[PDB]
Amino acid sequence: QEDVLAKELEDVNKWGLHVFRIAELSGNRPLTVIMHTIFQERDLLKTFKIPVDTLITYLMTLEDHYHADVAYHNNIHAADVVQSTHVLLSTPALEAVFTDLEILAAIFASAIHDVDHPGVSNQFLINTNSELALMYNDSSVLENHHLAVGFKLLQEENCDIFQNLTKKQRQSLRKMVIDIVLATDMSKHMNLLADLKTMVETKKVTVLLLDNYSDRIQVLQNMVHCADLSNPTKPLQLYRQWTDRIMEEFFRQGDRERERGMEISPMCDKHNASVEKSQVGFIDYIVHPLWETWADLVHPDAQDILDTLEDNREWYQSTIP
Ligand SMILES: COc1ccc([C@H]2CNC(=O)C2)cc1OC1CCCC1
Ligand SMILES: [Mg+2]
Ligand SMILES: [Zn+2]
Repeated sequence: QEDVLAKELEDVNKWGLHVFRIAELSGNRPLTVIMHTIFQERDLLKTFKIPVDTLITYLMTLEDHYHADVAYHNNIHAADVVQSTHVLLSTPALEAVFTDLEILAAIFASAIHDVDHPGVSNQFLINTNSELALMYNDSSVLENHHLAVGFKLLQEENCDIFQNLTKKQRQSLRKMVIDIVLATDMSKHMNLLADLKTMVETKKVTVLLLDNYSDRIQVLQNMVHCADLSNPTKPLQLYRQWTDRIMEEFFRQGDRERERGMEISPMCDKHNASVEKSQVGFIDYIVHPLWETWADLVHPDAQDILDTLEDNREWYQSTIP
């Protein structure tokens, strides 16, 4: 079983990694093994003097805080976003662009980006006067929570993976991670995309030229947001599994709403839903506009990813008539 897991992990640098198989082969530890593999591949343990035992202790602890009974926003999704970010970071157009600390920040942010997710949306938490919404004043409720949990867990016994970073490095990484995870709030999508389009239009090359730090964090924010919204760009057998999972989570939220006498949110009514039309709409209005813009920034590095997205859109559309 360990040999079979080792075989699947050879594809860690490839779009379309069999992440569900890795989750099963690792004994429900996809986040831990994928993060460990990526840290080794990028030589991050040596660069930041991270003890291996500390890294594993932190990762297992973090993974434990993803909920086992939430269909989509679980440790498998975290592992997938981590691995997807890892691939985007290695795009030829961005070679030598980011510092080792910026790379560490992006991968760490991806790992913690949805930790302790309850399987319901920010709007649901707000509308139900939840403890989380009261704590966070209705603003990036989940995302603020994911960050607080991810950082707080570093303080557990033998969990501080940043113990050998300088004070300056820890301060910088903390700010970058906060800026990145907050950008995963799906209410910020339109502003994030508008800013990304402006960067494409004012692009300078010779490899992308991002001498300014404010431009670099903006690229990392969009990168992680792309990874978060990468399901429809993956091979169809993976994409369909992600669709099944998000719909299960949405339908469960709708059951909670219906039990409370609340109006059922869009796409959350199992008795009145069109999964296929909803995926086509999701791609057309959100995912394709985002990915076409990313592809333009790194042209032509992401062409195969965009082609797959387009093929998947056509497939889902073809099932409707
Ligand atoms: C695989 O699909 C999806 C994958 C990811 C998301 C993110 C944005 N909202 C979330 O809760 C997470 C939505 C999806 O589809 C939604 C729109 C159509 C139905 C669900
Ligand atoms: Mg999220
Ligand atoms: Zn996510």
